[PDB]
Amino acid sequence: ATYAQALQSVPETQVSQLDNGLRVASEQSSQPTCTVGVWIDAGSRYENEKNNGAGYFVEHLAFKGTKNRPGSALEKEVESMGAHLNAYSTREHTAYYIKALSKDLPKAVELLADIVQNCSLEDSQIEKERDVILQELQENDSSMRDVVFDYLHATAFQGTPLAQSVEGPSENVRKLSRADLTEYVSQHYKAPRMVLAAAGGVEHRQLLDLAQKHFSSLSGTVPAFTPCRFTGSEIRHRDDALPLAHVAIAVEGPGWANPDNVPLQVANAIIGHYDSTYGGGTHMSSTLASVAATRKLCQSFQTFNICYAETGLLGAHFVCDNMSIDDMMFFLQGQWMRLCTSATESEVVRGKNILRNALVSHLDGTTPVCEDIGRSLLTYGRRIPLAEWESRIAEVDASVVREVCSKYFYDQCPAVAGLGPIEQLPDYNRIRSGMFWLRF
Amino acid sequence: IPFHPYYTIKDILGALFMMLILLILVLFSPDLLGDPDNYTPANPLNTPPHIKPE
Repeated sequence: ATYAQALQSVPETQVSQLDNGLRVASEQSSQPTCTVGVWIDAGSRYENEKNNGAGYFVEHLAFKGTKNRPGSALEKEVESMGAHLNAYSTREHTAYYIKALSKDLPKAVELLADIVQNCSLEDSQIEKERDVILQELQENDSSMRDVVFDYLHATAFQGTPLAQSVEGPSENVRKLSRADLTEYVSQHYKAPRMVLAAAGGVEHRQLLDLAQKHFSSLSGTVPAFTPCRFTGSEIRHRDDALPLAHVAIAVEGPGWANPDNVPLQVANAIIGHYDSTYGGGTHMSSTLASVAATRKLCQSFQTFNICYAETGLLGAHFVCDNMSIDDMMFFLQGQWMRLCTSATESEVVRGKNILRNALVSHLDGTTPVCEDIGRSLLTYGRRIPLAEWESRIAEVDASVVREVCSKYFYDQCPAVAGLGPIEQLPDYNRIRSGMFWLRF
Repeated sequence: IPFHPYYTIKDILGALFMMLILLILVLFSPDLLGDPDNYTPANPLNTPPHIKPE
């Protein structure tokens, strides 16, 4: 095996389609366990101002009870056979996946139908979950990372559904009724926008039979979203009582398909990530990370590439003390402009290797593989095989990075969200002026 | 607010306005704020009709 035969030997994910539009997809393997899940194309991006937060509410109510399985009965099946049921709802996706033994695949799929098709949405359950969601919102206020990322989305996609948080405003939480949830599950859990994805030791024929036997009686065969408008701005939630100051600066990134995703990730891999409790520190080849470790500017930073269907945020988020925001912002902008102006071959090779490690290591275990299947089928319309990813990364070079970063970073108005003791944070004019070089 | 991105350009505008006034003065009416008797060689034996300072 020379890593080429290795990639070629990865089992192929068969994809089918029911009459309802259910894209049944599976990736057989040898493990005795499996992860079977349903990926919905619902999320806050598809929610108006009044309906905002209904997706999170429905996700919460999903596992409580079903019409066929009243209340804890649904729970009882999950634990009694050792399965781990879980759900996650981001801004443009929802998913319910049940990790279970390959033997129990016939049962799990049935449950996966019951959770998605025949929910309960009981009124007393709605009241209890309303209280729980309120306390969970007060929890989410605690950590600065999620708060800062929601601020970034609000100030970058202001005036668009993308600005809406996943959980929604607390006002909507109290004022969401059972009718709204029923309408949401009726008009957003439709059959065409569904991916039943399974990994592990499941054969595609059995998955197709189970889907055709349990998911057949679903929707037949509309809120198809609108292109959101990036609006470079800044939000400063100056709160000096917080210990550290979380900043996130992002530019309008690429879409989901948008082949420029492959170079940009490589470019981001050049900047990398770092925090206090790392290893080499002052020797890590990422110049920004080496500077941070040498001068102890920050307790953390990372480069994110949040990309949605038609747009996306590409940038960096760092956590540092109250009197190092300016220096680290300068060094971050310097790394960005260096990549746009002069990328150099060696850094590009390091980025290519790092991205190869990302894609390969991320796709291990049944849960990440099934998640990749669902997300790829929903976004790319296919499952990009690892060989295709390898070829696309191989095509990347110094010139490609220098051009792609230039198209997205150089002289672009960024969106900034800072929270905490952010007095040091440079004024938006200084940040914007950092995007361009008078030497270049 | 930081001085450079804002007050440098504000001061540039102020300097432009002051240059406008000064250049108007010099180019169009130079001997407006002066006194014509200053264009006479100093003669200690005779004084001008009025002795006013600037």
